[PDB]
This record gives sequence, C-alpha cells and structure tokens, in this order.
Amino acid sequence: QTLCIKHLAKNYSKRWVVKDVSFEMQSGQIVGLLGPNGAGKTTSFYMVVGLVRMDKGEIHLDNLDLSDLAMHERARKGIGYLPQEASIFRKLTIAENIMAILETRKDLNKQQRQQRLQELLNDFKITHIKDSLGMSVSGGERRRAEIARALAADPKFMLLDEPFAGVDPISVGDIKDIIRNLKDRGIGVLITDHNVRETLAICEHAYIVSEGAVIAEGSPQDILENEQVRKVYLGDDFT
Amino acid sequence: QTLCIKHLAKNYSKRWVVKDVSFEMQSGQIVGLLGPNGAGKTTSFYMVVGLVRMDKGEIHLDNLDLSDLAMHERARKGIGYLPQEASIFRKLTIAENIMAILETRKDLNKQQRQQRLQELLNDFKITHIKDSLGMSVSGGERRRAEIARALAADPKFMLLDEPFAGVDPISVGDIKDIIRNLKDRGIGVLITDHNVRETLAICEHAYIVSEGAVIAEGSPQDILENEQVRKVYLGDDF
Amino acid sequence: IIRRYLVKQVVSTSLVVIALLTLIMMGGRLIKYFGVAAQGRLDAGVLFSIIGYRMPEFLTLILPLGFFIGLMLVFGRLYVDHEMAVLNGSGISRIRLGQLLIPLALVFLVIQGILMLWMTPWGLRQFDQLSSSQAVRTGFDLVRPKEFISSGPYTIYAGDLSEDRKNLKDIFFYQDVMILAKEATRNVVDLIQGRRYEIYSQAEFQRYRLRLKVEALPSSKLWNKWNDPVIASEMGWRVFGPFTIVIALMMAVALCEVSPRQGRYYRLIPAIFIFASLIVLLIAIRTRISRDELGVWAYPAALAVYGIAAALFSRK
Amino acid sequence: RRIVAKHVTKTTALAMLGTTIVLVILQVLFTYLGELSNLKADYSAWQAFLYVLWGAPRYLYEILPISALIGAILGLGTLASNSELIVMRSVGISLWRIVGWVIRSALVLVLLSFALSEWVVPYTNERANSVKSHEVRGYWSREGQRFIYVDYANSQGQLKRIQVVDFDDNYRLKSVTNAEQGQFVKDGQWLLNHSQQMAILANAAKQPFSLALQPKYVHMVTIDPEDLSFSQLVSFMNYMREYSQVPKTYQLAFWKKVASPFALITLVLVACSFIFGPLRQQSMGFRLVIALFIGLGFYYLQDFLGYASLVYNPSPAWFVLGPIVLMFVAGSYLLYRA
Ligand SMILES: CN1C(=O)[C@H](CCCCN)NC(=O)[C@H](CCCN)NCc2cccnc2Sc2c(Cl)ccc(Cl)c2CNC(=O)[C@@H]1Cc1c[nH]c2ccccc12
Repeated sequence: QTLCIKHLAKNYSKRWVVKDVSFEMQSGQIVGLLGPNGAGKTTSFYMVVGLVRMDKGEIHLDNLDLSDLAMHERARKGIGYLPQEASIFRKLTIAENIMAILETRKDLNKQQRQQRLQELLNDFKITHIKDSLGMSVSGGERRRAEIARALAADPKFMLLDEPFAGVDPISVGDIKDIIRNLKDRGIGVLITDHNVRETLAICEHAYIVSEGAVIAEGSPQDILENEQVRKVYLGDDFT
Repeated sequence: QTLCIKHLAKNYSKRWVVKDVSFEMQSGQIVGLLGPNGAGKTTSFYMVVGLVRMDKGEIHLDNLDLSDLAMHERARKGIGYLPQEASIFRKLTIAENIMAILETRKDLNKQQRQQRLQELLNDFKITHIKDSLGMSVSGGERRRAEIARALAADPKFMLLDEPFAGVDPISVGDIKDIIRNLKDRGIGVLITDHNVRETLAICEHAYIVSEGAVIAEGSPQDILENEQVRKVYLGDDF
Repeated sequence: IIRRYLVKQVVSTSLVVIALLTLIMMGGRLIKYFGVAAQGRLDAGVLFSIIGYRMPEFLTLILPLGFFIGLMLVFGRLYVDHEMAVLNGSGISRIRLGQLLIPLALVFLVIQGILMLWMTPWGLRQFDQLSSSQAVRTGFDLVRPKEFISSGPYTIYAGDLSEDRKNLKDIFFYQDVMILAKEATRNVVDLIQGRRYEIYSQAEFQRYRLRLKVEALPSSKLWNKWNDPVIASEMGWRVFGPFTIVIALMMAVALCEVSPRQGRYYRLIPAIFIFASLIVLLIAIRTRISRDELGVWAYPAALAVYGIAAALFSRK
Repeated sequence: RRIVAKHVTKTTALAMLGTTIVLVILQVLFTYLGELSNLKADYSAWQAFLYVLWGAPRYLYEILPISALIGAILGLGTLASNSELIVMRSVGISLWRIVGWVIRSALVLVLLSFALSEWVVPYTNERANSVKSHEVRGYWSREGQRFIYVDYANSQGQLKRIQVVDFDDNYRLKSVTNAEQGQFVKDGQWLLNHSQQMAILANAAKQPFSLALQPKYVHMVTIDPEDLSFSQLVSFMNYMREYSQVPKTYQLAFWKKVASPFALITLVLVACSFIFGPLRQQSMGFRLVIALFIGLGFYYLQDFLGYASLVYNPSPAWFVLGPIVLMFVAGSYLLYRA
C-alpha cells in the first residue's frame, strides 16, 4: 500500500501558503513532515487529513483517488488521524471509548469485538484503568487510550499531529516505542511535529517543507547533510 | 537585588498541586524553572507572576514583601512578564505599542521618551517595521517588539513563559542572544519552558520541580548529574 | 453506543435549555401580569393559573427551539473537544450522527403533536374563560390610590390601599348621588364613617353597604370542515407544526460546524435567527391561509424549503 | 497615559455603537412584526411601518443599558482573548483604571440617553401616536378639599362642562357650582359663563373664580408617567404635590428615570468585572450569551421591583436603587478578587 500526494497548494487571504507540495509514503514506513513553523507543513498535513479543503493537487492510494472524498470517506479507506489536543470522549468510559469505534466495524461481531477490545486493552496496558472516565485519566494513559481507539478502526495509514508536544524526555522513549509498535503492526505513520530532533530519530524518511514547497527529502542523515535545510531551518549546528 | 520565594503552595479541586516550592533569583542571573509537565512548575510560575492567587508562602524583594500585592503592584515594583501567546496590541502600531508603555513612566518626559523609543527600536532592529500594525507582523519581529515593550517599563526581573515554544532551531540562537542581552542589561530572567535542552544551555541556575516540590537545584551540570531528575524527569540518556 | 452518548447529551442539554427559556419567557409574562395586577386590572391571585394554562402554548414554541439549541450546543461541543475529528477519522460522518438521533426527533415530534392537538387548545380554552371572568371587573375592583378611576357611571377616589386590595381610606364616590367615607372595605363594599348626598338630600352613616375562539376549539370539531379558511388554517397549523422538530434537527445538523477557537456558542445566534425566520414565515403563511389567499398546501412547502436548503447545505 | 486609554476607549466605544445599531435594527424589526397583527382598514402595513420607525428613539433609549453592557463585554473580550489585558496589568496598569476607561466610553451613551429622554422622545412618540390614531375629556381632579370635573379641556385654555364641589374641613358641603364654558385668565384663575351655584339656588351670566388647573399640564394627563420626559415629569409632579397628592406611579417613574445613568454605569462595571473574573478565558459566544442573560435579568428585576413598589407600601426609591447598589457591590467585590 502506497499513499501518494502530488502538487498540493492552498492559499489564505490571497496569499499562497502552500505551493506544489508532494511526497509519498508506504505502509510499514515512518515518514516525517517537518519544516519551519508556518511554512506549509501544518497546512499540508491538514490537507492530507481532510480538515482543510484542497485548492489544487491530487491524492492517490494504490490507484484509488482520494482527491474528492471527504474526511470520513478517506478514513473509511484506511486513513486514521490522531490530533494533538485531547480527543478522548470526556463522559464515556475508556472501554466504552474503544468499543464505540469497534462497533463501527462491519466485519466483526459481538464476540470478536469483545476479544479485540481485550487485546487492545492488554496491548496498551490501560486495562487496569478500563472502567474510569476519559476526563479523569492522566496524559500518558489518555494518549495511549486515544491510540488504541484509533487502531480499533484498523487504519492502514496513521497521521499523527505533534505526538511529542508537552512530553517530558522520560516519556519520549515510551512514545517512540508506541510509534515503532504501530510500524511493526504494518501501519505507515506520517508524523508532523515541531520537535525535529526526536522526530528525525525514528522517521525512516523525511520531507522538509519551506516557503510552501518541499526543499529536501531522504533519510534523516541525508536531511542533516543537506546544506539548504541547515541554512534555512536547522542552522549551522544541530544534532 | 534578590527575589526570594518561600514555601509556595496551591491546590485545585481539593488536590494540592504545588507543595512547599521555594527558590531565589538575582538581577543579572538567569534561573530556569523546569520539571515534568503539570508537576508544579507552571502553577508556581503563575503564582510568582500574580495570575493565580497564592494559598500559602511568601515573596520578598530586598526586604520588601510582595506577598499581598496584586499583579500590577508587583509590576510597579519591577517584575515584568512575557506571556507565551501573542500579546502585541493588535490594532496599535509597534511604535505606538512601545510608546504606550513609555508614557506610563513617571520619571521621563516627551523628549527622553522619544529618545528611549528610538534606542529600543534600534536595539531590537525592528525600526524598519515601526509603522506597521502589530497584527500584520511576523512571529520573530512580533516577539522582539513584545520584549522591547516589556523593557520599556524598565523591569528589574523578567519572567518569560515558554520563550522557545514554536521556535525553529535557526531562531533559537537569536532568542538565546536576546535573553543574554537582557542579562547584560542587568535584568534577572526567570524562564519557564518545556524545552529543557535549550533552557539548560543558558540558565546559570536551575530548579527542578516534581510532585509539587523542588527536587533539585544548582548549575545545569549539577542538574544533569542529579540521579533523581534522571530517574523521574530526564531519563537515563540526555 | 455513540447513539446513547449523543441521545443522553442532547436530552440533558435540551431539557436545560427548555427550562431556561421557559423561565425567561414566562417570567417576562408573569412580570407583565404582575404589573397589570398592580394597576388593579387583574386579580394577583389568579395570574399563576394564567401562567399554568398558558404553559402548553409557550412550550409549543420553546420545545422546537430548545431542541434546536440543544443539538447546536452538543455538536459544537463535539467539534470543540476534537471528538468530531476522531469520529470522522473513524468513518462516522456528521450526517451519520444526525441520522442516529432520528428516534429522539420522532419522540420530540410526538410530544409536540400532543401539545399542539390536545394540550394547547385546552389551555387556551381555560385561559379564555378565565380572562372573560376577570374582564368584568369594575368599580372598587379597579380603584387606585390617590387617583380618580372612572368606570361606567361610577367614579372612585381612594387615598390609601393595603398590600391586599382591601381596607380603602379617604373614599369619594360619584355617580347625581355622591358618597364620602373615611374608610371602606370590599360589589358588596362596607363603608365606615361616611356621608351621602343627592344632587337636595343629605344623610349620614357610621356603617353602610354598597351594591353597585378558533385557537381554543378542540381538534375533534376541527378535523373536518376544511372548506372554511379559518378552520383550514388552524388545523393545518396543528397538523404541520410538529415537523418543525425534524426541520430543527436537520438544520441544526447543517449549521453546527464550528472551529475550536470560535467556541461552542459561536453559531447559536445566526442559527437561532434562521430558525426564527422559519417561525416567522410560518406565522405569516398562517395569517394568509386564514384570509383565504395562499391555501393550506403552503405549510409543508415552506418546511420543505427550509428542509431541502439544510439538506443541500450539509452536503457541500 | 493616554495611548492605552485612547485604545481601550476607542475599542469599547466602537463595540457599544455597533451593538446599539444592531439592537436598534432588531427591535424595530421585531416591533414591526408585533405591530403587524393589529392592522385595520384605516391602519395599513405602511402606517404600521411608519409608527414603528417613529418609535425608534424610544427603543434606542430603552436599549442603551443592555447595549452598553454588551459593548463592554465584547470590547473587553476582544482585548482579553488577544492577551492585551494581561500585558496591561504586567506594566502596572490596575484593573480600576481599565474600568475607568470603559466608564469614560459609557458616559457617551449616558449623554445620548439624557439627550433622547429630554429632547427627542417626547416628539417622535407624539408623532407615532398621531400616526397610529389618525386636549383631554372627562378629567377629574382635586384641589385640597375641592373636587373638579371638566368634561372637555382645550390646551389653548378652554373648558366646557365644568363642575366644582367645595367641602368644609369636616367634609360638609361648602358649595357646589356648574358652568358651561370657561377661559383661563391669570395663574390660577378662570373666567366662566353660566355659573349655576348652590351654597350652605344661584345663577350668574359670567363670573371669575380661582382654580389651580393650568393649560400647561393638560396634555400630560393622557400620557403615561413613564413616557414623560424628566422636565415634564418633574414639573407635573411639583404642580400636583403643591396642589394635591402625587400618585405613587409618578414617584416610581421619577425614581426609575433618575437612576437610569447609575444603572447603566453599574451594568458596565458588572460587565468589566465579569470579563476580569468568571468570563476570563471564555469563548466570545459564551461571553455574549452571558451578557444577554445579565441584560434580561436586569430588565426583569427592574420591572418586577417597580411593580412590587406599586403594590407595596414603602417608597419606590428602595425598590429601584436596591439592585443598582447590590450589583455595584458585587462588581466591586469581583474586581477585588482580580
Ligand atoms: C394575529 N396573530 C396573533 O395575534 C399572534 C398569536 C396570538 C395567540 C398565540 N396562541 N400574537 C400576536 O400577534 C401578539 C401581538 C399581541 C397583539 N394584541 N404577539 C406577537 C406574536 C405572537 C405569536 C406569533 N406571532 C406574533 S407577531 C408576528 C410574527 Cl412573529 C410574524 C408574523 C406576524 Cl403576521 C406576526 C403578527 N401576528 C400574527 O400574525 C398572529 C397570527 C396568529 C393567529 N393565530 C395564531 C396562533 C398561533 C400563532 C400565531 C397566530
């Protein structure tokens, strides 16, 4: 499975914020979408997710065009999305939170729905807090519950918005382990984040967007060696 | 000049979020207030600034008690504050933005007010964009205008809230240079930020707050060597 | 499970909004009635009965508006707290969530039909009867302190009046016949320390005694007789009003989108003014249907215009 | 210290003006919709539209308090959500100074209220009444122990079908008289024709006598106490008090009129305290909704206490100024909490 995005463009207030952004991603591959703040990475990410209507470009998923499909139709095709801000259903139980999305699956029945809920709870180690409301859980456990809920829909590509925001160095390792678990599950992860240092540590392929266009691409080492990103984005000294 | 904070405490929803937080800072000294997110650093910082009413503790500035004074009274004593989010007056010109705070100074008159405005504009290199509205300026220039406006009040201690948030690695050097310029001006800077790596690079003294109490203090090297912060906050590697 | 979540949220918020709007509107009307009683034109003791009898008629308006505002608030909260984002990302669309609430909309439609066809005519019949009973007030019933009150051939002046409308003082009464009295207490009215004059006859007394429609008709009568434009208009307004619940549901679904920064309450005012546009169009198409100009068919059509307009808007 | 003051005053005044215009338009529209149910053969839709349009100054005058409330809410919400009030405080500018600037803004609305009440409303209201209907009859009055009935009175200074009864201090008839026509001559005295009289009969072709009725206040009788301007209300109340007993409704009108600017200022202060207090860090929609609720609550409380003043014994001053003082204290306390 390969998600290909070609020649995206978007303008606000008669100013072209994004101009000819393009890249490709594959299942089981971690791709980073980085760049200077407000230079196009965030808008391009939201164009891929579907929150913002596209002004130009195309999106394909194995010869299946997602250009005109709405957000939920893309999600039905296998594109899950994890927002930066809290998104757990506040007044629903965590078990209820996961089961709500499990019930949307047409290819499951009650018994295997319950079995999948049990496996997700055990996998994310949130089983002991399964009976508590989402509004009364800590940040890390809430994020793990959100990720389990997202996986409940069986997405093929997961688009993460700022997974390392507000995360102390102690929990960055746990989040990296979680992302690597998603990779091992066969889900291609598209991460967008301000914390470039930790994002480049795991991403197998990275695209740098500046001035609304992609200026660099390749492995993190290739990105660090690139002179243009150093000049405009990373600076002379970075590791 | 030394700002001393002793035995702060604050509780929300009958839960003690901050318990016995204390530290000290001096003019011309950069002090970092770091720790795990939501462990007390942010609430303690806002208690020092004045946004949140204090439930316990005391604050002194050279034998002058700031405990009962309101936010603006503390500011009158020399405690400036730089918020994380945008705070430039949207519909006022940048020159007007600085002049508005300059006019509040009782010890200046029109001529030296204008002279101070000129010096601040030249110092922060925002003179060429002096005539544009605040709502139509870029992030870096807006932040520099905010810092110049804060300096216009001549604060003795500047409390910065997340100065490195949303800042690319290219501009982190410029922000560090700005903070060092404030230090050279004799203003003690109290920085609170999530980005511990860049904060420890410049802070001469750092306090780590966990579980609502201060668990470590000293130079950044001493903090990195501390085993408790490594166990709870920084992790085995860093 | 998501259906029970949405239903619980919508029912709770809609009941809160219905209670609050009921309080606002009929507190305003209660204050107006209290002022009227303060002028002696109405018995302050029965105005509570008036409010109780007019309950159904104000609920007729509040329940659609309350349901609409509740739906708007629930979906605005869903958008603000990013729950709508994850629901969309799980394959559940906004229109799907709106459809999941159809049983609740049918329940509210049934409730409003009960109010429209039985409770409202009964309330407005009782209210009309009580108002007719209260409208025959005259003489001392309308007396005001330190003022001259004229009704029929009678005119009364009183210098004082207690908290209850009794125990008058400094009473002057004019027809030919004239009466003065130091005190009086209420047509059987006692007068104490008084004098009587004829205009020549004079008399004194320590104690003396004086002695001086379609909207309420049941649906049972109106279900037929459609030939008459007034009954046609009314019966059409009862039959086709309940579907305002469905129109409110679908239009709230159409207009509910709002960004987190804008807030939960951002799009309440424009949406409420669109709904009040529907209400006004309907309260107009009624007036006409009555004067025999537009015809009954205009009721569902108007709804359809506000229905289709929403259905298209939600699918842009 | 004028640049920040100028900025705050400009923002808040523009918010108030925009809110005032919007509310005036909405009230005109709603009043027309309400006055579209009383159409008659001689009263067409165009006549109703003209009647509502002529009533616009009255609606504006009645909307100024809530207009100022919502304007303060919106202006200070724009200032706060942009994090301008936080920096304003952080440079040493106190909360009370910002409230003072907002009160400076609201004084314009107070002045406009005075101008409308004393100059504009009595004219456009009369025009609207003339339009709707198209200088008093059957007027009873008292002068101490005398009771007077005038079947017709003309503000030009004429009376037709006069009857007068004069009583003794012990309420015994002192005299009675009737007259066909009468004409004011000097302050407190009228000539009249056909003076039938009886004393404790008699007739006369023409005779003068003293009664306190004056052409100046004849037209005021048919007008409600609330709709009278402050000058007219004060003059009429002084006349009635000096010659008879002033009704309690006129006292209620006087106390409600005198307390209007204080009500406006107190409501603005409550708005500012709410912005600095509970409504800090809230969506602008929520701020607007809470402002509307505060406005409705204030109007309902004012009306209910005015009526309770009429029903109950003590003076209307308490019922009118209690809410103002209580809300001022509540706002001051909320401002003390910062
Ligand atoms: C003739 N009318 C009315 O008497 C309505 C219905 C009263 C009984 C409801 N149970 N009330 C009013 O006017 C009163 C004015 C008091 C005058 N003393 N308060 C305003 C109002 C209340 C309810 C609906 N609209 C309005 S104002 C309006 C609006 Cl919003 C839009 C368009 C139009 Cl033409 C009008 C003018 N009004 C009318 O056309 C209604 C028509 C009607 C007759 N039967 C009804 C039964 C239910 C609903 C409406 C009607």
